[PDB]
Amino acid sequence: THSHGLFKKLGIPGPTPLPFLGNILSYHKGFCMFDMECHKKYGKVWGFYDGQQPVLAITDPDMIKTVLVKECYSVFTNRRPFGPVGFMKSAISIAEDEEWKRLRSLLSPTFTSGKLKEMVPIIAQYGDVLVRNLRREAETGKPVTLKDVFGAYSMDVITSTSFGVNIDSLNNPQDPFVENTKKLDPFFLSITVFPFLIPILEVLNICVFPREVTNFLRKSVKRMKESRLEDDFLQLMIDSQNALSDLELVAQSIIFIFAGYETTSSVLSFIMYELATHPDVQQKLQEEIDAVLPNKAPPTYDTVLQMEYLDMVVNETLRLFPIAMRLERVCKKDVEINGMFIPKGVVVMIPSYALHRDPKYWTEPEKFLPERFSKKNKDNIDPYIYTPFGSGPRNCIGMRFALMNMKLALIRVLQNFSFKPCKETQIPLKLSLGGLLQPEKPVVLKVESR
Ligand code: HEM
Ligand SMILES: CC(C)c1nc(CN(C)C(=O)N[C@@H](C(=O)N[C@@H](C)CC[C@H](C)NC(=O)OCc2cncs2)C(C)C)cs1
Ligand SMILES: CC(C)c1nc(CN(C)C(=O)N[C@@H](C(=O)N[C@@H](C)CC[C@H](C)NC(=O)OCc2cncs2)C(C)C)cs1
Repeated sequence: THSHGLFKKLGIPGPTPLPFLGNILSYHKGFCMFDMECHKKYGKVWGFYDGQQPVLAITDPDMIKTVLVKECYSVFTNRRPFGPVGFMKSAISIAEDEEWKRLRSLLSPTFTSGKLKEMVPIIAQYGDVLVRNLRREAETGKPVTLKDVFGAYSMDVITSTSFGVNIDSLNNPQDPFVENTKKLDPFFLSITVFPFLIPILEVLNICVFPREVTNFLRKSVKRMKESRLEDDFLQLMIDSQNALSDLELVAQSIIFIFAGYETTSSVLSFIMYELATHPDVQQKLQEEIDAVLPNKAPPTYDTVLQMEYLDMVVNETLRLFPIAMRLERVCKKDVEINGMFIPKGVVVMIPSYALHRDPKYWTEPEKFLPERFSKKNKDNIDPYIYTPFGSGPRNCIGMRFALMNMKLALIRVLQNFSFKPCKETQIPLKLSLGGLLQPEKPVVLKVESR
């Protein structure tokens, strides 16, 4: 509590904290409404308390670039330590300082022109299977849960690539793999307040995903490595096992497996929601696709980057729904950035969801307006207000892979389907309150052959 004076003594505005809890009860809205409202109410910069942890929100495009780009290596290197993680301490996105840079540059040779282009023929094989699955159940003519169908696609595409293991989640509605992956939670509430508990859970072996999902992979990612040793990602980590170790290999894998599944299916669900409620945009895209890939022609690496309107659509959706509600860097030593002292131990927070919807930088910002991304308007958009993939050395390592993957899936779907809203379809869309940005009710849409 003694810490609740920090932003008072520093002269920084904010909702005043309750003992122990901090500003926690404000998240009853949801982490996105809280932030939005705080922006409006306190202007450019403010402080709040995650239980006992001070978090300084910043909005200045300059000050943002300083902490994300210019001052990353020296002072803003790490994210918040977030729960009981155990061996997942070694995962890239969870690692800190030295073990990070090592892991980061050991893995960033993975998503590069070369690699990407090499993943295309494999990923585009599961585009074809997405078309099939959609068609079998458009016959039904009954609302389709996009997330399901997108999920199974997402699934097949990461495994098959980063490893080289086609797992066929698609001829298989029934699946030994996805079960383990995806698994009003008072658990993160009790830690996010009381972090003095955290080392206790570590000793007890209690981890944020059971000795069921990991004990699965422990041996399973062990499984995918072994058969290989006879006659990419899984590859490049074996370059380093001659210095990437046993569980270090497995922990990168889970981080990838998750990101590549969960994020990729949510955005693609959100986009199709958009296209369906904006049939004009859906048409314009379906033309561009048809103009670029004529005769139902299969999408390729170079044809994807040719597609300007598609990129506009992806971007505009990501403006409205940035699956990561905020970016964060823990300040590791005292600092004076753009005339603002920030004490050691503060968590600096960039509120991506809110800035993406700010009057100041977006005219009619609730409206889905892909045209705000055309070559004409493109350059009037600050790269520190628009941050769906974060920025600087700790940005999203999977960006390029994510975009192309989504687009490949978008292309084939549109080059053979139309999507309209029906009864169950939630209009307008309502985001769920929790950690990740999700639609509270699933995206269900009617699908028709072309
Ligand atoms: C559209 C889907 C995706 C969105 C919106 C997205 C967004 C992000 C954002 C905003 C960050 C944090 C940037 C920062 O903190 O400065 C991030 C970090 C990261 N993402 Fe992505 N991401 C997506 C897909 C992926 C994919 C496909 C992978 C890899 C397969 C991936 C792996 C990572 C990793 C490892 C980090 C931590 C990087 C580090 O600390 O070095 N995410 N993601
Ligand atoms: C307790 C039992 C019933 C279960 N709860 C769940 C909840 N669930 C679906 C889930 O996997 N969430 C878990 C979880 O780890 N959630 C938090 C901490 C995620 C952290 C944040 C949101 N990061 C994050 O994932 O950002 C997305 C990315 C962008 N680029 C690469 S990844 C937790 C609640 C088990 C599944 S099974
Ligand atoms: C706590 C209460 C309010 C609840 N929230 C939820 C939902 N929730 C926590 C959630 O959105 N979880 C989602 C989720 O993020 N999944 C988990 C598995 C991600 C865990 C991974 C290992 N997190 C992780 O470490 O990502 C690294 C990054 C952090 N920031 C940018 S990248 C899940 C539905 C896919 C259910 S109950």
